[PDB]
Amino acid sequence: XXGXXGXXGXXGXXGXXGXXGXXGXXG
Amino acid sequence: XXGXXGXXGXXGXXGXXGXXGXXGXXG
Amino acid sequence: XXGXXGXXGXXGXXGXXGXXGXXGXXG
Repeated sequence: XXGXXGXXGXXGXXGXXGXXGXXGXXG
Repeated sequence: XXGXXGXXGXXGXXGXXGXXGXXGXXG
Repeated sequence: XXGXXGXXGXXGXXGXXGXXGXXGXXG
């Protein structure tokens, strides 16, 4: 019995940043 | 024995972008 | 055997935005 499972993990991290932009124009 | 674990992984990526914005007005 | 792994995952998303700014002044 037992065995199986394992694998997966990794990926994760990244995200964040985004937002800002807009303004400009005028002058 | 052994077995279990696995799963997880996925996600990650994204981030970056952001910043910029401001300026505009006057003229 | 097998077992272990798993974990990681999550994060991602964000990015986008940025750009714009600049312009303004004059008038």
